[PDB]
Amino acid sequence: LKARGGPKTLRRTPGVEPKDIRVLPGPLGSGNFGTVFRGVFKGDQDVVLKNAKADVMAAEELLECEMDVNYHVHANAKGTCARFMGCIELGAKDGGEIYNGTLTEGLWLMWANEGENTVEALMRRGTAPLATAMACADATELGVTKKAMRELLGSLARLHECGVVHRDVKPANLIAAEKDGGVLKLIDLGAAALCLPLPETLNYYPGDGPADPRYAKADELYLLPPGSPRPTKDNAAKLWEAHKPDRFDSWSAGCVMLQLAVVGLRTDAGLERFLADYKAVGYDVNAFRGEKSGEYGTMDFAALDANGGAGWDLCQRLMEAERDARASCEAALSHAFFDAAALEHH
Amino acid sequence: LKARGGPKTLRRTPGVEPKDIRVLPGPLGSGNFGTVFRGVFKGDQDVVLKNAKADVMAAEELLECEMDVNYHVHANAKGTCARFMGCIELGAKDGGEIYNGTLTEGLWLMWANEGENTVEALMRRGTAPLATAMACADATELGVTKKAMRELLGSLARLHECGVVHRDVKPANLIAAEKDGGVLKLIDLGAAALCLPLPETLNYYPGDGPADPRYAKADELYLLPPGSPRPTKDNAAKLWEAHKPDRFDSWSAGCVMLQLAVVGLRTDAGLERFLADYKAVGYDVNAFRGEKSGEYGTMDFAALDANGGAGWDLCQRLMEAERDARASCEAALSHAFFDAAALEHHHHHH
Ligand SMILES: Nc1ncnc2c1ncn2[C@@H]1O[C@H](COP(=O)(O)OP(=O)(O)NP(=O)(O)O)[C@@H](O)[C@H]1O
Ligand SMILES: Nc1ncnc2c1ncn2[C@@H]1O[C@H](COP(=O)(O)OP(=O)(O)NP(=O)(O)O)[C@@H](O)[C@H]1O
Ligand SMILES: [Mg+2]
Ligand SMILES: [Mg+2]
Ligand SMILES: [Mg+2]
Repeated sequence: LKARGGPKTLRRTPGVEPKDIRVLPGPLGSGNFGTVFRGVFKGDQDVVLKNAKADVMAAEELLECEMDVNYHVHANAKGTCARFMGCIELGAKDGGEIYNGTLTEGLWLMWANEGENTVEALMRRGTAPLATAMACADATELGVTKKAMRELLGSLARLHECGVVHRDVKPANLIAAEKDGGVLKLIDLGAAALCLPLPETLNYYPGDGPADPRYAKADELYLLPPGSPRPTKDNAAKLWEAHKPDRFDSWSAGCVMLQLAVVGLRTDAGLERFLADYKAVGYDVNAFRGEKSGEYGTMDFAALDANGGAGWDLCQRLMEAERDARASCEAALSHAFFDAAALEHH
Repeated sequence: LKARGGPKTLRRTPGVEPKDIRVLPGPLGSGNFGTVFRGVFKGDQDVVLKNAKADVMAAEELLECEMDVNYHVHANAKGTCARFMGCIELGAKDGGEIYNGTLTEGLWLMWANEGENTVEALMRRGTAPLATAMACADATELGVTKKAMRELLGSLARLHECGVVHRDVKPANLIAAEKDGGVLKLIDLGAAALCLPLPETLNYYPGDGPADPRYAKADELYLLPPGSPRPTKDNAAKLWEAHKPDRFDSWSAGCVMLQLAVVGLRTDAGLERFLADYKAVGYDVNAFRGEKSGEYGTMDFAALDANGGAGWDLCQRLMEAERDARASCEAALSHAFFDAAALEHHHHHH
C-alpha cells in the first residue's frame, strides 16, 4: 500500500500569470537571501522580480515575510515604496531558466520598475544628475537635501504610522521615480518589521537583527533590546512606546541626510570617518563642529550650516545617542529645515 | 592645541601591488558577505579577486577570517583549494573604480583562476563535459564519481587533519583545475572554521552558523551544537571528538557523491526529492532502495548499484543520520568503492 500523491498549492496574484512574464538575464543585485531581476510583464510593462536564493538558510521564509510586509505597505502606505504587483509561485516541471527569459521554480515577488537609478548611484555621480532625476529645481546640496529628506521622512512617518519599521534605510534603497515626478520611493522591505499585531507582528523580536553597518547605529542593531519581552498582541503598543523601534529608521535617515548634504560624505569611507568622529565626541553635533570639523578641510558643510545651522540641528535630532532623545521621523518632518522661504518676492 | 593624526596602515602581500591588478567588471558571483571578480595580475596571470560587501554586518570580519583560514590552508594543505595569492588593501584616495578596472577602497583577497567551470556547471551540461574537464578516462557516472570523490575526500581529510572544516562543500565549490591535470580543487573558505587552537580557533562557535540548506543536514546546521562549552584552547580537542564538526563535511561530500553518481539528482529539485525520501525512510539507504527507488523510474542508479552496491554503501557511511555513526572523510577514503577492479587495465599492462 502506497501513499497517494496530491496537488501542489501555488500562490498567485489575480491578473498575473507565468505566461505574462519575461525575465531579463543579469541580476540587478543579490541581497542577504534573494536575487532581483529585470522583467517585462504583459509585453510592455517594466517590472522587477525577486526570488529566494537556493544556497541561503531560510531564504524562502525570509522572502515570505518580505511578501507579507509588502502586502501591508501596499494596503496602508501606498507611494512610500516601489509599487507592489504581487507574487507568482512556480513548481518544478513548470519552471524554466533565467538565461532563457522564464521564471524558475519557487516564489517570486514582483514590483513596478520605478527607475534605473538609486540615490546612491546618482549622488555618487554628482548633485547635478541627482537633482535632475529628482526634478529638484534647486540643484544644490541644500536643495536636494531638503527635497529628498522631506520625501523620505514623509514616507517613513507613514510607514511607522502603520507599524512598519523599514530597517534598511539608505541611499541605495531609494529610487528617484521619474514617472512620478522624480519623487523618492523606498525599496527593499526584506529586513522590515511589522511591529503591531495586524493580526500579528512580523520579523519583530528582541536582540540584534540584520543591519547595514554603514547606516545602523553600531551599538543599537536591534529594534527591541536583547532583554525585552517577546512581542505579543497584548504588549506591542507598550513595547513601541518603551523601545521606540522606529528610531532605528531615524538614525538611518540622519545618515542619508549627511550624505545628501555633504559631497565628501558620499563615499563609504567618508561617512564612516564622520561617524567615528561623531561617536568620539559623544554624538554631539556642536562638539563635532567645534572639535572635529577643522579636520575636514576637503569637504563643504554649507548645506548644514545654512539658516542658523538648521541642517546640523536636524541631523542632531535624528542622530541622538539615546532613542528616548532621538526625533521620530514624523517630528523631524516639521523641523525648521523644511520651512518655506519667507518673503519670496515673486 | 590640535590632534596630530598620522599615517594610514594598509595590509599588503610582498610582490603584489595594486598597480599590477586589473579588475574585470561584472561579479563572477555574489556570496553571503563578499563579491568575486575576475582579474588580470601582471598583465598575463588570470586571477580571481574578492572584497567584502559594504552592506553586510561584519562582512569585514568574515573576510578577515577567510583570509586567515586561506593562510592556514596555504601553509598546511597545499593543493586542496584554489591557490591563495594573498591580500591587497587599498585606501580611500588610492582606491579606484571597478568600471575603470582598478581595485576599490578596502581589503581584497586574490587567488589563481583555477578554471572557468565548476563541477556544478559541468555536471549539469553532462557527464561527458565533466569527465573531459576532469581528464577522467572512464567517462561514465561511476568513472567520474570514483575520480572526483577520491580527490574530494582526500582533500577534506587533509583539511580536517589541520583542524579546518570547510562547511560549504558542494559541486558549486569545486573546480576541475585544467592546469593541474583536471584534479578537483575546493574554493570558498568563507564559511570555514579552524577548530583547533593553532593558535586560536576561527569562525568556530556553538549553534547554527551559515549553511547551504541543500548540502547541510536539515537539523544539523551547526558545527558545534547550541549545547556545548564555547570553543576554547583547552576544550577544543575534546569538542572535536565529542561533536565531530568535520562530519558536517562528510554529509556534504555524500551529497556531492549522489549528484555525481546519479544524473537525475544533479538538479536542486532532484537532490531535494531524494534527501526528502531518504529522510522519510529513516536515513536508511537500503530502505530507500527497498521502498522508494521504484518511484525513480526516470533515474539510473547504476553507479551506486555497481559492484555489490559499493557506491550505495559509501553514501550510507557518509550520510548516517547520527554524527557518531557517520564516517570521517579519511575513513571514507579506504572504502571498497575506490578499489581497482580485479585485473583492471590488464589488456594493456606491461
Ligand atoms: N522596484 C524597483 N525598481 C527598480 N529597481 C529596483 C527595484 N527594486 C530593486 N531594484 C534594484 O535591484 C537591486 C536590488 O534590489 P533590492 O530590492 O534592494 O534587493 P537586494 O536583495 O538588496 N539587491 P542589492 O541591492 O544588489 O543588494 C538594486 O539595484 C535596486 O536598485
Ligand atoms: N579560484 C577560482 N578560480 C576560478 N573561479 C573562481 C575561483 N574562486 C571563485 N570562483 C568563481 O567565483 C564565483 C563565486 O566564488 P566564491 O569564492 O564561492 O565566492 P562567493 O561569494 O560565495 N560567490 P558565489 O559562490 O557565486 O555565490 C563562483 O562562480 C566561482 O566559480
Ligand atoms: Mg537593497
Ligand atoms: Mg567599505
Ligand atoms: Mg561559493
